Amino acid sequence: SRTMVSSGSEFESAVGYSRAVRIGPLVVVAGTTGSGDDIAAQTRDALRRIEIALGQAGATLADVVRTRIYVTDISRWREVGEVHAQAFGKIRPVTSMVEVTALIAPGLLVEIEADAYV
Amino acid sequence: SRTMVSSGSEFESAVGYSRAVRIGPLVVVAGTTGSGDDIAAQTRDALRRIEIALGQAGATLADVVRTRIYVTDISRWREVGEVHAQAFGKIRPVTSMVEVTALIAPGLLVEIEADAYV
Amino acid sequence: SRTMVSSGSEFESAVGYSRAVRIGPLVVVAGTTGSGDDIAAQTRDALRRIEIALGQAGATLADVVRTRIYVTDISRWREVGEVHAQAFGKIRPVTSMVEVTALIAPGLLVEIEADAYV
Repeated sequence: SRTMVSSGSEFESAVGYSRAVRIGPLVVVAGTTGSGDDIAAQTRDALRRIEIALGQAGATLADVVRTRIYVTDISRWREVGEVHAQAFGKIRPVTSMVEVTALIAPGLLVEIEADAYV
Repeated sequence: SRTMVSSGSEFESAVGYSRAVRIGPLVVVAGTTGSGDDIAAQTRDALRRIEIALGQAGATLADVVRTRIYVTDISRWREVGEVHAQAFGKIRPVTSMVEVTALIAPGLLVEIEADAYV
Repeated sequence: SRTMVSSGSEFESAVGYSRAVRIGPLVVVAGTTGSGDDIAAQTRDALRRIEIALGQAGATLADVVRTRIYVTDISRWREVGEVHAQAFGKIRPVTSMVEVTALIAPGLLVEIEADAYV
């Protein structure tokens, strides 16, 4: 039995995708970006939205087994890591962080995916 | 019990990988590129090949819970989204779309992965 | 019941993540880079570390269903493929290989993720 979470955004509309999908104990979360002027704020906001999507799929951050982080400037990995650490210091999912040339819009500095179990 | 799908390509040969693998209800699909001259045609063809690989693993597009899209020019996200939407408007897996510097060959404009359940 | 593997590195410290996590039959492995001067050596070393993390989570390379490979120069895909092939010629998980602008440090030429089942 499959459940899906939508945020009502046009982008989900134009591309045909969900914020989160749950089947069995698996919950997957879409690449998520954040509001905010700088990389730290955007990371916090991206993680807040992941939590919101998770919670609507009956999951919490404690269920997250993997995150994947795309940044436009990996030299700023520490600003991003600090926020990920404040969110996942106990939980400690696996992650990756790689630099990409661009995200969907030029002001967007970080995008985060998540996989959760349970 | 594990089943694997091969397309017989040299690349699978040189790198040692499968188009799709199924164990339990999980089916994972390799990064897939498409034939065609422009981003729309390549997206459609990449999705056709994903379907073919899925079907050989006993799965359909309706089982897909996640896609991940790499593009060489994210300013063309709409051409790609339209095709993803025509394929997944009802199903609505989660996705991500990020721009990369290059794919395996210079004429290749888009690559798509998929995860499916069931 | 969840188990996690740590390597004791500062980076896991700063970012708050695990080398590997297992729940149920799933084992996910973090993006992994390798020591060594050139792309071949770094790929071999990245795969050795994946194996080590897997083994500490009760898994082997034969359980791997997916790898994902980030390289800084995809024109060198053959050097990387040869090593992946020597590791996975029989097993044949699905993969993807894409070029990124940078990894976490400038001398790092390849990063590999893995998903395993069982």
